[PDB]
Amino acid sequence: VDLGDISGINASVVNIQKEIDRLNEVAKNLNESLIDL
Amino acid sequence: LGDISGINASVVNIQKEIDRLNEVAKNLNESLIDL
Amino acid sequence: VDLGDISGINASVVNIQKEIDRLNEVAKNLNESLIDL
Amino acid sequence: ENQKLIANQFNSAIGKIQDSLSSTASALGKLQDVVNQNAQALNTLVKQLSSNFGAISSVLNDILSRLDKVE
Amino acid sequence: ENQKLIANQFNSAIGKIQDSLSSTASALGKLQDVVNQNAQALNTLVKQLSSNFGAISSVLNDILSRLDKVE
Amino acid sequence: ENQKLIANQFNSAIGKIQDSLSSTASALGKLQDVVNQNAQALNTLVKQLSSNFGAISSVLNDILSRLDKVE
Repeated sequence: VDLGDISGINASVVNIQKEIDRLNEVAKNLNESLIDL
Repeated sequence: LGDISGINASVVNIQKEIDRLNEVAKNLNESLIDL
Repeated sequence: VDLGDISGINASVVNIQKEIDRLNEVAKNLNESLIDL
Repeated sequence: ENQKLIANQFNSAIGKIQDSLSSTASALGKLQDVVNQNAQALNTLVKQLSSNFGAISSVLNDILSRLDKVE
Repeated sequence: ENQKLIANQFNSAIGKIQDSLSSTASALGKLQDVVNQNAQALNTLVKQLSSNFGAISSVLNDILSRLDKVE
Repeated sequence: ENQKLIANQFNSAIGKIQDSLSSTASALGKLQDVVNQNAQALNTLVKQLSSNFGAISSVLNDILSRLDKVE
């Protein structure tokens, strides 16, 4: 009996930490763009 | 046979964030300039 | 011997390419909203 | 004149940002829905697999016992 | 002078918002790609598992029948 | 007066956009965490399933051989 091989079934992982860090960085830097007449 | 019942897949709840996004997209009408 | 049927187990796919295209389109069009006094 | 230009450009940019925020909310909602459906799918698969492996185990123990009885 | 300040701050903010929109688009594209790959992985796993469980079932029925023939 | 209106509306809009960017970052972080946890879950399931199917295969080969010896 030779059951089918499934070890090739792989689930990728996502790394969007650069993008989240950029989003928080921009949300912090937008204070430098406020207008103070 | 090996036990696999511990294998659990979490669920995500970002409905607060989606609601905030739609709320801001609606509230940005109050920030339009009317000279 | 009858083993349980699992063929109904389906995993959906997401298609948010319209939204990503809109995001990139807006990021490109925001150049037309810059102020040139 | 320059004030009208500033106001018009600001209103245009705010409209575009509103469109982008609606698009981000839609995309995040769709991603949430699909991730949660796949989580439920993996959980149901783990449950059914636990059941089927228990059943196979019971049948295998029975067959081994009945072979022990044979020999 | 104040108009130039308003215009400069607005252009800076629009540049930062453009960066943020590009980052959100990149993140959403990566999340879409990975969620779809994992969906395909779970679907392929369900298919192969259905196959293997059918095979185990056939072998088990054969073994049970051959034990019935033995005894 | 109109400059003060422009500045106030711009500051309000920038505050709202900051809130929206923080919300998008939070949502993307949560989606990343859950997608990665489900990826690890599917990988662990594939590993354990490979193990259990190897074990079932060994037991099945043994049972078939022992039935061959019986008959």
